[PDB]
Amino acid sequence: AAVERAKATAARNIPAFDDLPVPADTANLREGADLNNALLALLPLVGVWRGEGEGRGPDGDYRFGQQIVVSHDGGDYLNWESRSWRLTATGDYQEPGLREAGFWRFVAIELLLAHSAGYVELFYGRPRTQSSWELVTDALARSRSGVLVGGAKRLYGIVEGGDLAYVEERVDADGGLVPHLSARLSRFVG
Amino acid sequence: AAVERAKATAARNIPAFDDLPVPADTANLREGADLNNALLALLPLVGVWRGEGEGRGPDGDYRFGQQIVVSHDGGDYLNWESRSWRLTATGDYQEPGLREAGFWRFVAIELLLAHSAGYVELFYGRPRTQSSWELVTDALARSRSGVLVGGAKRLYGIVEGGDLAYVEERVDADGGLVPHLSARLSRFVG
Repeated sequence: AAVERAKATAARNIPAFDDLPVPADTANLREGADLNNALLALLPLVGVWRGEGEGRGPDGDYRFGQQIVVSHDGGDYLNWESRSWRLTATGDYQEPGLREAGFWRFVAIELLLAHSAGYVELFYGRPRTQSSWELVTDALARSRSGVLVGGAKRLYGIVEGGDLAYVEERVDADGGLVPHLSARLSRFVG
Repeated sequence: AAVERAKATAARNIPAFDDLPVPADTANLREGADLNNALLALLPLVGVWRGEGEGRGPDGDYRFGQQIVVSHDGGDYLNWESRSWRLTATGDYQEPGLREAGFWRFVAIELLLAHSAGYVELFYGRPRTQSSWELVTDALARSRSGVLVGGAKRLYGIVEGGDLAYVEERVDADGGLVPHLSARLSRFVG
């Protein structure tokens, strides 16, 4: 079953224009531009990931679904996009959730993000193993209508079976990092 | 000829996954989720734009090609991606150029960006007409390996024939805004 799943995802790639003079974005390291040497520590992230997660809100815990797309065009960065959506307690689609887009660079890890909710964020961090990474917020800036937020720590890692798991903690008013989000996503592409 | 071009681009949309519970990203206001009412001032931007531009560098002026993708998923923001590439003086593909990704919001205009070169940027501004917009940098933050840059002013507008044109100025050391980039892009989608 595990060998077949890998075969299925290895045959896929993201939808992309094939008609530009620059390389098409690829989320499958079997296709497209060579991965830049700077990025080898991040190699397991490349792909499309889909699954569900759990968050801690004002009204208790809640469920969400999510897709993360991690691609590259042969440059010294990874393209990153995450889209989430709220699920009811019973697992039904409720409404759209948060979206973010940006880039990973490795040169120490940097994650540069814009958020649809109306702020930008810079994360800095380090690999913990060949397939796990830790990042912490170093800068935040919002637009006038943007949400008010605090710094975070994100821990990402490939877990047994190949899924991408993560935990995001946020700083509380009292300065302590507390649980905020967690998710485990199955590979869909790559 | 102009009616036929509009017909050609109106029949197209961006490559996108069609299998998620959230709406597929659309760069064609004839297809997909309703455009959020907050975004009507920005409506002419939605689409895929392709063309060439000119920049001012250390060694004189240079040419580049560019694609900008402006889409939405029914939320109160536009998705934005720009990819550029250097051209030789004679118009030949030279090497990849800069990439940025983020979101426009309208609620005053906000443009929130991550840049592949290693920084995040917040722009704030205002519509000048139904089809032109002005934005100025309010925040910049870089990663350790990121490029050193200064604030900019961007002016975007739809010009006669329907092309998207823009000018980007940067602040010089002496505090003056000077020409930096300009481009005129034809609609490819929408």
